[PDB]
Amino acid sequence: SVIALGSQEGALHQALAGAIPVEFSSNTVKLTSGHLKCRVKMEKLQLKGT
Amino acid sequence: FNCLGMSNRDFLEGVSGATWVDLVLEGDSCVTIMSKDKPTIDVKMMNMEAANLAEVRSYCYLATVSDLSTKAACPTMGEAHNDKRADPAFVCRQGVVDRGWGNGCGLFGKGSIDTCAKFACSTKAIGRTILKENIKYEVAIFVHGPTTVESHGNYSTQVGATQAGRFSITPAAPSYTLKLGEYGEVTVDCEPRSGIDTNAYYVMTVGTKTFLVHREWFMDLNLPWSSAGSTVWRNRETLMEFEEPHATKQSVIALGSQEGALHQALAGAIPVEFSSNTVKLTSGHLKCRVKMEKLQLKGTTYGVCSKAFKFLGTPADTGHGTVVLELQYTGTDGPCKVPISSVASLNDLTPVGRLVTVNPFVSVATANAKVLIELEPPFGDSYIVVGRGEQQINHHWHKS
Amino acid sequence: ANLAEVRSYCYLATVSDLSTKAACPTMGEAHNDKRADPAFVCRQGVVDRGWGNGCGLFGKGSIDTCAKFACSTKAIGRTILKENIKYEVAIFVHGPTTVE
Amino acid sequence: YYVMTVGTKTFLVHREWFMDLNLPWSSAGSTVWRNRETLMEFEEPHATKQ
Repeated sequence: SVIALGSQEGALHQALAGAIPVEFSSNTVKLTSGHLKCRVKMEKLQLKGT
Repeated sequence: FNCLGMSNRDFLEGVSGATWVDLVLEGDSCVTIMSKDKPTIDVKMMNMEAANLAEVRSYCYLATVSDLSTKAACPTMGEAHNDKRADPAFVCRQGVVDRGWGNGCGLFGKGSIDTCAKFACSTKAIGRTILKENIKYEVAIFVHGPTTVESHGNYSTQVGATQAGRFSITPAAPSYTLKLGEYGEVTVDCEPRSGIDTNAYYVMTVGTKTFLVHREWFMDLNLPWSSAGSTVWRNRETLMEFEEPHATKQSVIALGSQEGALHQALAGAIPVEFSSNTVKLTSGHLKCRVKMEKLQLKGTTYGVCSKAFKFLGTPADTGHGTVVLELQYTGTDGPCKVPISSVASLNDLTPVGRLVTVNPFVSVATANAKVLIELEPPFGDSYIVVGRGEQQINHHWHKS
Repeated sequence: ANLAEVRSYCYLATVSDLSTKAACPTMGEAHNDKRADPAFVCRQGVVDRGWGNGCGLFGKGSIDTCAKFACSTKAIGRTILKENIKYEVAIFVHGPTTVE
Repeated sequence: YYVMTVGTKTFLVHREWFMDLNLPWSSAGSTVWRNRETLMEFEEPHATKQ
C-alpha cells in the first residue's frame, strides 16, 4: 500500500503570522517591506507672503 | 483464518489438565492453542464492524471570503451598523479609521467602521463517535488437522475438510459452539468487552485518511466548526482581514489553508480504515474463553506409516521458535500416522521437540501425498526425523 | 522595475503506480527495475514467508517496492538581491489650503 | 556465516562484518550503489576541472 500522504496545509498556515505577508505579482514584490534613510536638506526652503 | 505465516502469533497451552483456556484476541493477530491429547487450533479475530455511527463536530478548511462590506461612520457620529449583521450571511467586525476633511468627513479624528465577509464551508474535517448493540465480531477458528503447504491457507479447502470455520460474536449472543465434524467442537464465549481502547477516543475523518483522535485534542482545537447543522460557529478563522483600512475597502484575505496544522498531529492519533458507515477496529480487543472439552482427536485408531518419507525442502523459520516443512510419502498404504519427531542426537530414544501439528498423519491412501508440519525444535542443534531404522530420514537444525 | 527562484517545496499527487520486487529467503536482496530512473521512489523491507506463499524455505525474504513522483502545488520561494529598486517619495508644503 | 570470495582466496565471513562494511556494492545486477568510494574528488575546484 502506497498511501499518498495526506496534504495538510496546516503545516504551512500554522506558521503564518511569523512571516510578514506581501503582495506579489508574477515578477514584482512591492516592499512596504523596506525603509529609507534620508537627509532633508532645506536651506533652500523658504517662506512666502511674508 | 489460521495462524501460520502471521507475525502477530501467540502460542498457548491453556493450563495443566485444562479443557478450556482464557484468551485475548485483537485486530490483525492470531493464536495457536495446544492441549494434551487434543488437536491444535488457531483462534483468530478477522473483522470488527458496526453493522451505526454518529457525527459530533466538523472543523473546516475554507473558501468563501469573497463578498465584502464596509459600513462607514464619521467621527462623533457613533458606531457603524452593517446591514449584513441581520443574518450570518457574513461575519462582521468593527474598527476605527483616522479621517476627516481629507476623505469626506466634517471633523477630524476616529470614525467608526463595521465591515463584513461571507461564510460557507468547503472541506469539512468531519469527526464522529463510537458508542460501545451494532458491534459484531468475526472470529475464525482453524484446526491443525492434515494439511499441505498448499491447502494450509485455502479457507475453502479447509472448510470442506471441516478443519476451519468463521462465525460471528455479538453482545446479543457473545458465545458459539463451532462444530468440526469428527473433531468434535470448540465453543468460545468471547466477551465483547474491550478497551482494548475505550470509546473515549473520537473518530477523526480527514478527506480520505480516517484517524482515531483524543476527544480533547479534537474538541479543544482552533478551527471553524459545526455540529449537525448547516450553521457554523467560530468562523473567526476567516482572519487576517483587519488591514485596519479605509471606509472604501477592508481587505478580507482568505486565511491560507495549511493542512500542516492537521498533518503535524498525525502520529499522535492512530490511523483507521473507514467506509462511509463503518469503522473496522483492529481499534478493539476481545477476551475469550476457549472451552474445548468437546474438541477431540481423529484417526487415532490407525497404524503408524511404514514406508519411506522424503523431505521436500529445507525446513523454514516461522520467526516464532518453530519451523515448518512439507513431507512426501512414498507409502502406498492409506491413512497412517506420520512418525516424525525431534531428536537431540541421531538415534536417541526419547524425543525433545514438541510438534505444533500434533498427531500428524497422511490424509489419503493415494501414495505420494504431502504433509505439512510445524514443530518447535529445541534450542541449539537438533535433528528432525521421520520413520525409523533404515527407512528413517533426518535433517539437522539449530535454534538460537 | 528582476527576482530569482531558490527552492520549491511541494504538496503532492502522483502516488498511483506501484511495484514490489520480491525475493525469497536466503535469495538475497530484491532489486526493482524501477530503480534505474527517478521514475519511482524505492524502499526495501522484509516479509515473513515460505511455503504458505510460494517460497521454499521459511523466514525473512527481501522486498524492494517503488512508487512514482511528480509535483502538484509547488510552494515556490525566491530571493531579493539588494539596480532595479526605485523609490517614490512625495513631498507636500503646508502652504495655504482648505479642508477640501 | 556468509561466503566471502576474494580473487582466489575464498573465506567464510560473518553476515554483518560483510554486509555492514564500507565499499561499493551490487546484488545480482550490473547496477552499482554507494559508489561514493569514488572519493577524494572535492579538491573544491574551479569550474574548469574538478
